[PDB]
Amino acid sequence: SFHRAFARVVCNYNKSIEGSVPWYQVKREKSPFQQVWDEVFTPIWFKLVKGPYERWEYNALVARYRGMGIMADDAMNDKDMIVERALDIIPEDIRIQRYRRMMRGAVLAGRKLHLPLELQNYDPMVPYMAPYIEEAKFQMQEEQELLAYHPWDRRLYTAGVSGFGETSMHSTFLTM
Amino acid sequence: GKSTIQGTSYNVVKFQQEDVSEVVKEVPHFQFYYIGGEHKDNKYRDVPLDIPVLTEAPPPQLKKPEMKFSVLENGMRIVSVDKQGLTSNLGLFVHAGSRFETPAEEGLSHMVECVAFRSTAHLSHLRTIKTIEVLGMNGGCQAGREHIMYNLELLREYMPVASTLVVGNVLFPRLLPWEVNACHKEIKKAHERLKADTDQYVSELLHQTAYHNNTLGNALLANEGRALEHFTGDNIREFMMKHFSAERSVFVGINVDHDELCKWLMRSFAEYVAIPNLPRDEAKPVYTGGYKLEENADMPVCNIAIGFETEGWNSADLVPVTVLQTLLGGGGSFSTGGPGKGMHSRLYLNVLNQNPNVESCMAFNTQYSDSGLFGMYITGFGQEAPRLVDIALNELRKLDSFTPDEVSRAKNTLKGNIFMNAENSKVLMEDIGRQIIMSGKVVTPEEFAARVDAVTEADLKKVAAKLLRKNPTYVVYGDTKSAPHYEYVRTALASL
Amino acid sequence: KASTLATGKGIPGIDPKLPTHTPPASYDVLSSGKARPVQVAKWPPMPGGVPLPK
Amino acid sequence: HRPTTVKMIDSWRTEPSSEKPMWYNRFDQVDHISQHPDPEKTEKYPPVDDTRKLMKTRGDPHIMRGWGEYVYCHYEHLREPVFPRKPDVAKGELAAGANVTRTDVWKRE
Amino acid sequence: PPIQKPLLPSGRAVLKHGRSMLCSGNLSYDVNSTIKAPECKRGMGFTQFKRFTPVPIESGVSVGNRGWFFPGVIPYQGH
Ligand SMILES: CCCCCCCCCCCCCCCCCC(=O)OC[C@H](COP(=O)([O-])OCC(O)COP(=O)([O-])OC[C@@H](COC(=O)CCCCCCCCCCCCCCCCC)OC(=O)CCCCCCCCCCCCCCCCC)OC(=O)CCCCCCCCCCCCCCCCC
Ligand SMILES: CCCCCCCCCCCCCCCCCC(=O)OC[C@H](COP(=O)([O-])OCC(O)COP(=O)([O-])OC[C@@H](COC(=O)CCCCCCCCCCCCCCCCC)OC(=O)CCCCCCCCCCCCCCCCC)OC(=O)CCCCCCCCCCCCCCCCC
Ligand SMILES: CCCCCCCCCCCCCCCCCC(=O)OC[C@H](COP(=O)([O-])OCC(O)COP(=O)([O-])OC[C@@H](COC(=O)CCCCCCCCCCCCCCCCC)OC(=O)CCCCCCCCCCCCCCCCC)OC(=O)CCCCCCCCCCCCCCCCC
Ligand SMILES: CCCCCCCCCCCCCCCCCC(=O)OC[C@H](COP(=O)([O-])OCC(O)COP(=O)([O-])OC[C@@H](COC(=O)CCCCCCCCCCCCCCCCC)OC(=O)CCCCCCCCCCCCCCCCC)OC(=O)CCCCCCCCCCCCCCCCC
Ligand SMILES: CCCCCCCCCCCCCCCCCC(=O)OC[C@H](COP(=O)([O-])OCC(O)COP(=O)([O-])OC[C@@H](COC(=O)CCCCCCCCCCCCCCCCC)OC(=O)CCCCCCCCCCCCCCCCC)OC(=O)CCCCCCCCCCCCCCCCC
Ligand SMILES: CCCCCCCCCCCCCCCCCC(=O)OC[C@H](COP(=O)([O-])OCC(O)COP(=O)([O-])OC[C@@H](COC(=O)CCCCCCCCCCCCCCCCC)OC(=O)CCCCCCCCCCCCCCCCC)OC(=O)CCCCCCCCCCCCCCCCC
Repeated sequence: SFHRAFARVVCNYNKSIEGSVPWYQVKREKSPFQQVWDEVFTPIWFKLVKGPYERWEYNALVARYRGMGIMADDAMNDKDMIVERALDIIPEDIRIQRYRRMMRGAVLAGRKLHLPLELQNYDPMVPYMAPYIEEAKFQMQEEQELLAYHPWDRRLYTAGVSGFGETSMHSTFLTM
Repeated sequence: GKSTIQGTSYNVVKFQQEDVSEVVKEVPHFQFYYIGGEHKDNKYRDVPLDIPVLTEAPPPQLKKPEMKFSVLENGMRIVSVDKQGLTSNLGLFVHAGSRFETPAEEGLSHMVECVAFRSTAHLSHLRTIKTIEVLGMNGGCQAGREHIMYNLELLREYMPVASTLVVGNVLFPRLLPWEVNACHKEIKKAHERLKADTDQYVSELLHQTAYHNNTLGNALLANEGRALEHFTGDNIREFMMKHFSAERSVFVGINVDHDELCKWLMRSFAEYVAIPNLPRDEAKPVYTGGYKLEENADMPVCNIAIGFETEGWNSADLVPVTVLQTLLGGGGSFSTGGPGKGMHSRLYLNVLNQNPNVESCMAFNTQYSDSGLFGMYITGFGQEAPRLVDIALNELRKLDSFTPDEVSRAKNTLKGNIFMNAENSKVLMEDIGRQIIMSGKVVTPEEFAARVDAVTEADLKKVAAKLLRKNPTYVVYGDTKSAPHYEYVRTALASL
Repeated sequence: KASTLATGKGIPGIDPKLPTHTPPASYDVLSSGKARPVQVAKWPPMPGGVPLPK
Repeated sequence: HRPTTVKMIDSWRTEPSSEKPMWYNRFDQVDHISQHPDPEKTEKYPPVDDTRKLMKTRGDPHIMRGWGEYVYCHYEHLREPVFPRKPDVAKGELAAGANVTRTDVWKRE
Repeated sequence: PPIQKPLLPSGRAVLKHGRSMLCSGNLSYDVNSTIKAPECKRGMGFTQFKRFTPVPIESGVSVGNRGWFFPGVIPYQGH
């Protein structure tokens, strides 16, 4: 049987790379060719194209946030699961101000108005969600590894759920 | 023996600095993923089980089990027995039960049990419980009145992993706010579990009434109302800093090599600091007696208990009172015991055989470090309560004298119970841990047998006389609408 | 200088205590305790970061 | 939840957040959350009258590189290594997630 | 070989609160014992089907709540 031979090859290979250091954790020296490219192309490209374009986009983004009176981390959409899991655990004082800022922004945007300049002198790029995003990613990675390492077989279209993995009832068209 | 702690001598285990690379070689080998594999047909697929297939088995190596005692430099005591079984029973006992709670700290001991095996410094909640599950281990945490126990049952080859997981509960638990809040569910489940066991539920009513609003009367379980205000990670951490310390903790292992167990426990505390030991208020229990009538609208039967204070486990009356319990014995209609199963105890002969209306009559005896309760527990139909109490009181008045045959039968049955209970490993683990926490010493089953043989009728009379002078504790549970009043019981016993 | 919020306290760059950028610092040992492996390249990197089989 | 997916993978070209944070890695640590300052009662920066006088931002415009549409954000979905880089909390770097659990930064003396 | 214990391990303490190995009676047949051998009124064998958890069954009690609902609230179409 060829599947048995293939299974042994996979087992032996994976056993031979256990404990390997990830590529990013290796101390890597650039090749003599990438160093030349960085010496010539990268400086000129930054001065003439990348630097000005990205400053132009960044400064516009800061202005847009300041006009709405929101922070950058407010702009995250909770349809993303990491954001939703992080928002479950944020403390109440952070939550209250986040909601108020987001509500004011939508009112301003909907009515085509901008925040008064008196209230615009703040840094919008303060990363207040970072501790909770990292905790949420850790929780999700543990669940991924210890509980979702195989494609599981379940009885199909039973109890309001397709049986293909989703956990909410009536959350697909074929489960109406 | 290098150190004597509370009357017992222990061998001091020195901390050693070991590189993580070296220790990793000794960790038991196991996998969580099986990515591929080498196919191999079952070689015994055609061999019936009646045909032996194993040959050249190494000769067995049998050693008489002995209990060994050791202690770490941080003060954690280690007691293990190796019966050469294939399953280990690891147990961590901490001297922090409900009795040490202040009224503002009500239920914190139970809360600690509820947050057990949650996230620690070096492991997540999910990873801890999935590791316990994948390795086939079972266990949990139970908070008592004087101690809290963490226990795991496992194949002995995985002892290094199990000991690490248990210790992490008291070494560096992360009492994260959201994890703790998820444990509020367990309080309602704990109440349901307690109330389901009628015998245990009546026992808790006894202790609350016997010791009014003090050490041994503190509720074992936290309530689900105002107590949830301080069911917080911060509050639990403050409670643990008061009571949890290496000096108040004992690690017990059954069916584990002592040197290996000591080595791995040492490696767990080598580079970390345990909770420092601080003085705490330890007040003797105050016995008040009293009564409580607890209605259960669903139950048609009446459960009655009459109890008296005993000096406790550390007294010289421990064995004579225990013999008194076996002499009176008891039983119930539910069961039909064969020979040697209490059919000739005094309660069985004088109550069950002569009163068809009595559903069950037994003698209970709870022992703690410095106090205990002894009494009779009798059940029946609600309307029978006035007669059930009279039967119980009449038996209490017969404890003035005992026949020689009854004393000998009681002594022999007690010795049989001691030896037969000991052979259960989980029982032996819990017995050792509780004894050290209560007394700092372990009395072996054989030594208890020697004491039992020395009990005379004079000792039984003396102990019974002392019990009957205490103010009775009178609990009625179930259908209480016909039970006599408390003053009736006290006047009946006032003569004694 | 950067004594008060008006003077620039807490503004990266203007405030001496706060750097303009926060790049991670280099390390010589992995968190496991293994020595960090070293790889000196002599050819340009793969187009997609594709690793070669062992 | 409805059928959903996250890009929690091991990229071949992009490092994880533990290796290279994209946010300004300077945080203040307290012993209890109540020790943090209260923003409502904390004075903010002095208001300006010209849009050209507004303060500077801490974000790095060129945090990300390579082909693709420009974007500035602080977070990604990538998986972390079981032995993540030890954060420098002494300088203010944030320690949350794997860099706390699977490291010994939390250990004091 | 025969299996003498239920497939679901108890995981609880064998001894009751305040009762030790000395004063617990005989755990083999005592009524309050958690490890007493069941009585074979109808014969030996049914312990393979038996539920050893002392708590009575509460039909329909929820264990599939992931935190999406408060107690007493009825989900409607899963949401
Ligand atoms: C770069 C590095 C170096 C590279 C080196 C590469 C090395 C590989 C190459 C060498 C391979 C050697 C293979 C040796 C085979 C050994 C054979 C042997 O001894 O048998 C033992 C061997 C295994 O026995 P076993 O140990 O019991 O294990 C059972 C399992 O089969 C065991 O299998 P399993 O459990 O492992 O499962 C996998 C299974 C099954 O694997 C698969 O089938 C893979 C499926 C993957 C999805 C494929 C989707 C479709 C893709 C199409 C792509 C098309 C692209 C076109 C491009 C065009 C433009 C360029 O694989 C096999 O069955 C093995 C196949 C062996 C070769 C024979 C079949 C090859 C294909 C022939 C197709 C011919 C097409 C002609 C078209 C003509 C057009 C005009 O026997 C077989 O099972 C082999 C036969 C399998 C069926 C093949 C079809 C037979 C058709 C019979 C027709 C009869 C007609 C009667 C008419 C009567 C009229 C009256
Ligand atoms: C020159 C000649 C050349 C000739 C060349 C010839 C070549 C022949 C090619 C033959 C076809 C090859 C197709 C290969 C696709 C590979 C994709 C891949 O990498 O998948 C990994 C990917 C895994 O992704 P992941 O991100 O790792 O995890 C996924 C989950 O997020 C989380 O994953 P999890 O594992 O945690 O979740 C658990 C759950 C995850 O479950 C799922 O992922 C299922 C997803 C939902 C599937 C149902 C979708 C709704 C229905 C759509 C169709 C509507 C209309 C149908 C009727 C129309 C009538 C007019 O897993 C299981 O339940 C495991 C067992 C699954 C099998 C159950 C068997 C009973 C149900 C039957 C349906 C499924 C059969 C297997 C899939 C077939 C793929 C073609 O798995 C899938 O893609 C799942 C299957 C979904 C696609 C179903 C498509 C059905 C066919 C539709 C018509 C297509 C026409 C277009 C052309 C077709 C030819 C190409
Ligand atoms: C170089 C050459 C290149 C050639 C290019 C062409 C290549 C060939 C293949 C092209 C087609 C690919 C098909 C992909 C199948 C994907 C299957 C799948 O995964 O589905 C679930 C999947 C949902 O993913 P999921 O949420 O992860 O799944 C988990 C849930 O369990 C999922 O469950 P769920 O419920 O959430 O989602 C299910 C979803 C799945 O459905 C869809 O989304 C649509 C899928 C099918 C597409 C349509 C196929 C049409 C082609 C066949 C017909 C050709 C005819 C030709 C005839 C020629 C004659 C001359 O919705 C439905 O099932 C709706 C069903 C509605 C049925 C209503 C029927 C009427 C009522 C009942 C009967 C009548 C009443 C009774 C009367 C009685 C009388 C008495 O579907 C999608 O997301 C994909 C939808 C399709 C998007 C567009 C695909 C584009 C393909 C790329 C190539 C395009 C090239 C340009 C074409 C230009 C054309 C002009
Ligand atoms: C006169 C004045 C002239 C001034 C000259 C000035 C020269 C300055 C210095 C130049 C030094 C160049 C070499 C330095 C090393 C390379 C750079 C480097 O490594 O940077 C780091 C950079 C990224 O580093 P990393 O981020 O650390 O790596 C992470 C990832 O693993 C890798 O990063 P990744 O994952 O991002 O991927 C890397 C890259 C992958 O790399 C590349 O793509 C490299 C491309 C090189 C192309 C060169 C050949 C083409 C030009 C030929 C010119 C002929 C002139 C004829 C003149 C005749 C006169 C009579 O992929 C991308 O960036 C994605 C690109 C996506 C857009 C693609 C758009 C394609 C559109 C095509 C449309 C066509 C439609 C019509 C159909 C046409 C059919 C034909 O590394 C790479 O890009 C890796 C690949 C490097 C390949 C180098 C190939 C050099 C080829 C030399 C050929 C010489 C032939 C001589 C012939 C005989 C002479 C007599
Ligand atoms: C005689 C002729 C014969 C011809 C025979 C041809 C036979 C061909 C057989 C092909 C068989 C089918 C292959 C399908 C593979 C499907 C894989 C898949 O779906 O994976 C999803 C899978 C999902 O992964 P995930 O974990 O869910 O997500 C990964 C994360 O997003 C993040 O992952 P990460 O962070 O780890 O990054 C991994 C990295 C890994 O990336 C790679 O390794 C891929 C590198 C591809 C480089 C291609 C450069 C081509 C340059 C040509 C230069 C010509 C020079 C001529 C010089 C002339 C001198 C005279 O990926 C990326 O960096 C981003 C990938 C973006 C992919 C975009 C896909 C677009 C496809 C359509 C493009 C073309 C349509 C427009 C133009 C049409 C008209 C022209 O994606 C991956 O794992 C990455 C795979 C990406 C594969 C892209 C391959 C593109 C190949 C283009 C070929 C162009 C040929 C031009 C020839 C010109 C000659 C003159
Ligand atoms: C007879 C003897 C003869 C002997 C002859 C011998 C000849 C020997 C020849 C040998 C040649 C060897 C050469 C080797 C070169 C190696 C290169 C290399 O390794 O590159 C690696 C490099 C990857 O390394 P990396 O580190 O990722 O590189 C950095 C990235 O490039 C990007 O990363 P970054 O961080 O640097 O970039 C930041 C980001 C951000 O980039 C930017 O900021 C760019 C701007 C983005 C704009 C987006 C909108 C797009 C539309 C633009 C226009 C709208 C306005 C835009 C401005 C705003 C205005 C309000 O950049 C991008 O995303 C780049 C996108 C570029 C397109 C966007 C538009 C750029 C122009 C905009 C102009 C605007 C002007 C406004 C003026 C207004 C004044 C008032 O890969 C490439 O660059 C490869 C590209 C693909 C090449 C494919 C070649 C295929 C050729 C096939 C045919 C050949 C036929 C030959 C036949 C010959 C017969 C004889």
